[PDB]
Amino acid sequence: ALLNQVFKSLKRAQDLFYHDYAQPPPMPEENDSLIRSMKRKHEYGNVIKKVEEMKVRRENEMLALPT
Amino acid sequence: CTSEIILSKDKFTRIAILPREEQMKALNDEFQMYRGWMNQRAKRAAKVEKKLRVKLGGYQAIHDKLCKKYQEVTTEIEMANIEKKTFERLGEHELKAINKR
Amino acid sequence: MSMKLRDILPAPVAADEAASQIRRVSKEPPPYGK
Amino acid sequence: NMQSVQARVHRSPILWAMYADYEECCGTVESCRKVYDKMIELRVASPQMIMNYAMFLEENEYFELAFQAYEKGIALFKWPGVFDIWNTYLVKFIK
Amino acid sequence: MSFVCGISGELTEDPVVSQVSGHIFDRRLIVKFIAENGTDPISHGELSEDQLVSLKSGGTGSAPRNVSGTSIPSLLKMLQDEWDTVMLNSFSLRQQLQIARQELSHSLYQHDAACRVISRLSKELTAAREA
Amino acid sequence: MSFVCGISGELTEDPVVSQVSGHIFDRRLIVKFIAENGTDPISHGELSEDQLVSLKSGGTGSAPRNVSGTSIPSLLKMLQDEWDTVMLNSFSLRQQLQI
Amino acid sequence: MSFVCGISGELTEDPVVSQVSGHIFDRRLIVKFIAENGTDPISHGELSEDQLVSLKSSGTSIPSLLKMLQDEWDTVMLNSFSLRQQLQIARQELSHSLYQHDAACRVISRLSKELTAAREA
Amino acid sequence: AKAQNEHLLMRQINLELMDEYAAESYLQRNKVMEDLLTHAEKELRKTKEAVMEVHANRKM
Amino acid sequence: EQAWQTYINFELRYKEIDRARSVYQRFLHVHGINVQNWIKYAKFEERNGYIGNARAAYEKAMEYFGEEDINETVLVAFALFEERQKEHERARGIFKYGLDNLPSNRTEEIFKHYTQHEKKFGERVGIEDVIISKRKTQYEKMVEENGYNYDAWFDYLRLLENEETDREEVEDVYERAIANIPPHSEKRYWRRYIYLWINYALYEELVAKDFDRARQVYKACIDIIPHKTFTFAKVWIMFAHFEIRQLDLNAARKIMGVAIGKCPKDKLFRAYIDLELQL
Ligand SMILES: O=P(O)(O)O[C@H]1[C@H](OP(=O)(O)O)[C@@H](OP(=O)(O)O)[C@H](OP(=O)(O)O)[C@@H](OP(=O)(O)O)[C@H]1OP(=O)(O)O
Repeated sequence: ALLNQVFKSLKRAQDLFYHDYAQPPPMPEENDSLIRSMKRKHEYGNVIKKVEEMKVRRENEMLALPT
Repeated sequence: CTSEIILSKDKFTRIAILPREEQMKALNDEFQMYRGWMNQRAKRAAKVEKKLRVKLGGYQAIHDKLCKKYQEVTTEIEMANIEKKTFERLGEHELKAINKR
Repeated sequence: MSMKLRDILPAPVAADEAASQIRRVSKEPPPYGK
Repeated sequence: NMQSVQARVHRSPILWAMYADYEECCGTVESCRKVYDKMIELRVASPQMIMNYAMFLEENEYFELAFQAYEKGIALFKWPGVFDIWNTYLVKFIK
Repeated sequence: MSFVCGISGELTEDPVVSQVSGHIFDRRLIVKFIAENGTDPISHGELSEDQLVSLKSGGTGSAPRNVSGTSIPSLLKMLQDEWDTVMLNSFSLRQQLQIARQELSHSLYQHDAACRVISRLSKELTAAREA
Repeated sequence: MSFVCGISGELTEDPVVSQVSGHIFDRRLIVKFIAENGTDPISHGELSEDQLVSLKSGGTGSAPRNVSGTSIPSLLKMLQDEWDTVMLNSFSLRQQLQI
Repeated sequence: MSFVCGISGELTEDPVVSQVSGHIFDRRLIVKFIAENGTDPISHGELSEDQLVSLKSSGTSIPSLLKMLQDEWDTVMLNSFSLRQQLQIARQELSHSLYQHDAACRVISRLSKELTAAREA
Repeated sequence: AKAQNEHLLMRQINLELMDEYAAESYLQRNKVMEDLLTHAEKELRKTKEAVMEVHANRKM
Repeated sequence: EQAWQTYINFELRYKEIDRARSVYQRFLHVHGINVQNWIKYAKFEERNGYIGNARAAYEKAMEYFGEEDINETVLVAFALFEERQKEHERARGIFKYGLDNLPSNRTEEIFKHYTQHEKKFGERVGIEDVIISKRKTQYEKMVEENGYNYDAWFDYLRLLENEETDREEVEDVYERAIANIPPHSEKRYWRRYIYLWINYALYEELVAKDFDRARQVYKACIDIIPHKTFTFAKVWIMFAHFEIRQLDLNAARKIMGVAIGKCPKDKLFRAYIDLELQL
């Protein structure tokens, strides 16, 4: 059965990384960023109005609009 | 294997072969490890929360004040719109009373 | 009309103060009664 | 306040020429280029200084940089003054 | 009135909807737009005077607007947005685990590499002595 | 374009308007009202599910989180406390109608 | 009928199929997947929101439903954590395996060079 | 203990995003709330005048 | 125009410069259809040192004129301003962006500034790219003016061969060049045009190494020469020797045989005899 080879391979890998066992499992940067990107799209989508407020500071006190 | 392998006696071990009291020690320390990671996160989360509470509290206190004002105003509008409709209907009845008197 | 030159090219060097640029007595009577 | 004596002082063609000569003596190439390139930016360089600059890069054998040193000189001046830069630029390229 | 016209960008006092529209129009805007254009400002459907209906507020029974920010719909909404994020995160984690687990299963040469070393060293131990 | 439902008083992502009133509704709520009563909820005119015009402009975006709402269990706590107020408000209305 | 989403592995109220793979998804997840990744989640081909084809289609107590949400949310997060834990274990096993491979290449290189000495003794 | 570690992890991501955008969106919320209140006060003033007109019409 | 410029200049004599800026912004609202008012405004911001305003002024000018009717004199002015700043990455970007939407007509201005720009900073890869691509469009202008300009085609084909341009593009350029058959049908005019075919056969034989396609170049060549009025013995000779390099004497003899049969000419006899002597 595969279990024996799996056990011996896992045990050696764990033993080689023994000093890291106390560290929590990481979150990959790809996974962390894709959570944040979805949150910025679906929850904080009101940032469209932030750049409109920035736009208003450009439209007031500055140059001509298109013609 | 991920259920079966837990450290004991400063080595990785099969959980099922250990003495019962050694299983208690192993599982206790495994529990305390995860609770340590929680505590490390919770203290950081509380730290950022405490900053947000004082950073945002002024905006929230403004919104809380506006809610109290808005509830007062809309209940006044409600009663005023009631009063308009009764006095209008009463004004019709008084007009008939003029003709009768 | 939205992006092209403003968003494509890269950024210049600074967010400083020229890059910030954004368009950069009498007497009074004493009071009533008193 | 921008007192005129120090405020003018960096327009120093005698002194920029003396500074450039010391960088040829002691600077090594990459610092010497920065000094001449700044002298162009200031518009302090004479056409003789553009040709001196190119001859420095040519004597180092940064020949391609010499051609742009002429080119940048040609952007700096206008006729008649460019004429000696064009003469040297076009013959040096041609060889 | 709190509705802002989608064309003029200013607040209405005469809001109008039509069946081919979707953005709000003013009555005093759309009737001249029908006269010059005859055409829907946004969808370019054909406009006619029977399509327009005008909005009203403050009728009997109309619920008071909840201003407190929290609500059951918005909490269920954001809990749903949490769940969508966590499943798409878990999917990309599960995908990466499958890829890593797959190639390490294929890379299990350790027992067969060892036999080749044994075969090599036992050759060496004879080659070291036939000289 | 920010809109709110005349039935619930909450924001709506899908505003709709009856042909027989000027009032605006959240689609799933008014359809359930029509499904029971067949009538406009405010003008009491006869109303059918095809007499609706869709205010298909961009709906109201999400409210910001409260600082306590940044965690899933505290959202569940917040959802429970919200629900108790909604239930007791509904109970207060039927008391007030009797009074 | 019960339909299972290929992304979540759970029942869906709004089953959708993608023509680029023939796998069944929840409309809301796949649109969010397209809106982030632009690809089919299973076949990795280009996919877009117009390509989805729609498939055809009581309560208990509010504290009870809220307690189901609590217990269910802890299950979903337990899954998310154990994936991260198993992923790092997979990466640790993999790096060990590559280390065994590279060390074996050093041995096989070393021994194969030493085996040349017997031809020049 | 495994489940709580993720709730805290998602809390951290939410708080860090909240620290970027809450200060604006709360200001955006308050601006809309001020618009509602001034519109409501406009309605209050309008109806109070209408109520007083009915008294005047009756008195007249 | 002159009224606004005099009001601006008035405020500049006081050194009011932010009030002078207000006049420009109103001036651009009424007049801003004219590009020069935007460029003069941006130059006013640049020279005072407001340079964030100057970037904004050009970028808003481009947004004002639009995406399609690109006012590229703005775009060059914008590019050269950024070149003056030493933003040079931006300056390439503006020039390079312009080249795409502008490509035929207006690029003639872009390329002269863009090539000066690269003449410093381009030096290995950027200079040779812009000059060759400038030259390429410059020869295409000559071909649009007169496809009968054989010297422009020869100089064009020289550029593309030294480029080591992709084969299918060089074939399209040779076949465009070749279609310009002289209108006079007298040999004095064909003497330059005939090497426009020979160069094509040399390219197909030596560079493309597609010998079965060099047959077709010669057959197409000989099917175009007005043989009953005159011949190029060079063509018949080169076509004959080509088949000898294919070891096909039977084809080579047929070529020289129909050469003498259509137009018995001394240069043909000498070449055919010298061939049979070598054989
Ligand atoms: O007709 P021929 O007496 O045999 O003269 C030929 C012939 O000259 P024609 O123009 O009179 O025909 C060749 O001219 P083409 O037919 O090839 O145009 C010419 O070739 P060039 O035009 O390339 O000079 C060649 O001269 P050469 O062998 O030096 O190329 C020359 O031969 P002769 O030297 O025997 O006069």
